[PDB]
Amino acid sequence: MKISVSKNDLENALRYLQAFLDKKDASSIASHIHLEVIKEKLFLKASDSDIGLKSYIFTQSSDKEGVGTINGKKFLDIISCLKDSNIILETKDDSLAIKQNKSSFKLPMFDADEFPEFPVIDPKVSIEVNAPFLVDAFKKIAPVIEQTSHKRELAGILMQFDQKHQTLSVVGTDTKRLSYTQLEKISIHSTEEDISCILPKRALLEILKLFYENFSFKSDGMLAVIENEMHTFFTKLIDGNYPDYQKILPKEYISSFTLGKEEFKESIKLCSSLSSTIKLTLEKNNALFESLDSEHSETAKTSVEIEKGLDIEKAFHLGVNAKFFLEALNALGTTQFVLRCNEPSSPFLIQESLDEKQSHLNAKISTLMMPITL
Amino acid sequence: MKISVSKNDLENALRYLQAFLDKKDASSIASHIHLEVIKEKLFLKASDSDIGLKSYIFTQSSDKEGVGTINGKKFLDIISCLKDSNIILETKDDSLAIKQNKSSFKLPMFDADEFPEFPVIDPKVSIEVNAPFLVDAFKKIAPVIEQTSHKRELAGILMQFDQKHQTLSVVGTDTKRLSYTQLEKISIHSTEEDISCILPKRALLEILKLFYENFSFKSDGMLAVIENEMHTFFTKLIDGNYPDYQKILPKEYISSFTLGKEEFKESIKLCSSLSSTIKLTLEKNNALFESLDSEHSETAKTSVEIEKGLDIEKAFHLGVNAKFFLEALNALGTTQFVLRCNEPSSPFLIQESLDEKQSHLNAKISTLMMPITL
Repeated sequence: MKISVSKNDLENALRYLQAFLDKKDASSIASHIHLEVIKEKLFLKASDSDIGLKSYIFTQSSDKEGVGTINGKKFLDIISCLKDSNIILETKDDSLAIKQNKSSFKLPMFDADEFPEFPVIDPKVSIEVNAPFLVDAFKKIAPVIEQTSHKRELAGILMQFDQKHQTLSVVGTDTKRLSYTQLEKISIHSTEEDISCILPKRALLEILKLFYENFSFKSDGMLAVIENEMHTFFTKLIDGNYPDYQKILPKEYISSFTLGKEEFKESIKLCSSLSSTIKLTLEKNNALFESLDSEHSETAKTSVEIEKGLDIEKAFHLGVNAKFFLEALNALGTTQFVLRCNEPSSPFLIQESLDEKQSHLNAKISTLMMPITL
Repeated sequence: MKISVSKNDLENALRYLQAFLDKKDASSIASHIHLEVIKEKLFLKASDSDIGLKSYIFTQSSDKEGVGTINGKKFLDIISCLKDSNIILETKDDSLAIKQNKSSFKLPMFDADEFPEFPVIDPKVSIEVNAPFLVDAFKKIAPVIEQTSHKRELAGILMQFDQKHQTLSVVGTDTKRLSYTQLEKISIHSTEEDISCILPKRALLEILKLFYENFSFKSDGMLAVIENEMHTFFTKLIDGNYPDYQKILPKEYISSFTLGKEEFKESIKLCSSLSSTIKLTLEKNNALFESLDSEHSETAKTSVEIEKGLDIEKAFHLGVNAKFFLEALNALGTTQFVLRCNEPSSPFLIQESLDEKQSHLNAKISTLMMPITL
């Protein structure tokens, strides 16, 4: 091959690709990016059986078309050390030459025939995402999912597509808490009325780096493929049978309290200076927070006034996990939140104020958590 | 005790003290700060046989004088979670109560009688530092000193005081490189005409966090004590007999080249994308840099034009350690540097352009390095 490219364009493409390389063993083609010049475009890809990214940039000049490979980490280290002028890339034999003015480099290429084939699917379901609601949901739900979850299907996020009712439900859970959202009025094309894709957490995190809005999401039940103008990303899906969250959501809630989000964040952070768990006491015009989990003779307490009185006769006590409660509040875009409760020994809900109100750009995440006893 | 203090004042004092606590075992008094209220001042200290800091802040109100202790990490975690209003601190029995409005905390105190005594010295040497030259020297020399240097006295920085000639020499070395500076016109008070203090690296690093200028430095040959208005710091010294750097500095240099600092930094960083060592070739109007240490079939090269010709007939080749060379340049405040050379197999010097010129505020650091062969 022989081309010249913009330094910035190349650098940016290389940064995105770093996360799809096994960088530790440079002698393996898994540490390499595959390169292919084609009619005024350079395509860069890094792939394996589980995950991959294909990107392109435009060439500033193109002289000779072809394919090749190069160590992705070294390539990026080199480029990030160069000036902002254009970079000439040119193969020699099984070596890639890189030149910019007085600076020149060589790196070994591998046999491109060993490079994994970049899959293509024939999609069973597909959507066009024209707003940030989906990545908004991914971002807000991701904290509840542990990547090394020793149970296979909880290690990922669930995308449940309802062709019939044009809804996409997004769910994450570890076993102590569960966060979900139901996205309405989503134009779903699908061969079946119901289908569920489980994205590995690792894939979820890469998706957040690559995509925001104006992308397509397609899947054949085995791989999910996401594309916009510059990128094609894919991931293997996790086998199947995500627990149905709908069955373990409580039917009713005796108590629903509208409370101050930032005051609760501040008060919970404060008590977690000495504990992981907190005792919350709600009264008509007052919220009290006490460290619960703290070591002997270490105590942390605070309270906040509640101006618009709660519908409480005397006092409601609820033991909570401080981090989970904070992360539940972190996931909300409202200044106030609703806490829904029943018995203090039973799971409780945290959601946005006016969660029922419909929006378009953003997702509204609800979180169900198990309480701590006493 | 019973006092109130400014939240910011307290927080800042606590941050400085964190580094003088063994934080991992909270059950040990080594994790605690000692507190003592005295006539409108609160003193906070953390100390051991080797190192310590004593600080104070003014009290906003004082009601009851006394002493006590508290876990430094927990104390800071609590305070950093509070609002900016004043904080009431008040003992109860062997517990410290902390209150700010609706927020209140308790932490256990230990028997203050176990707390290490904060040393005082009768100083054999003393200086007043009214400019940043000393910490400037510390900062520039610190990178060449390895803290876990398995040789005892190279693990610290040397302060050599010449009462006679009113000079303080500061030196650091690992065995491959040595950096030094001679500070002139320093008002030294001392019982002897010559004395040397070796500061442990750990102490050096804390000093950089605490002090800049307008402080005193005193020592009794065993401890060094540094004080300004707010702080008294001390460290144990390292036993003695720092190798005399003066004997291994070359007498003369055949070649002295004035070169571009930033161009050399850029060119060296560039080649170190693929190597730790670089082959430098100086010609009359050109500097060439080639990766030396790089793996087979990985090459990095660049050059820069030298407008004001060097006094070279054909070409001078010098193998260098890239990091050491960069750190040598990092230590210089000039846009140009001088490289002094002799034989390519013999140690060479890097110093500021016009190193001989005298300054007041800043230190001028020179670095002697051993070359790499071929």
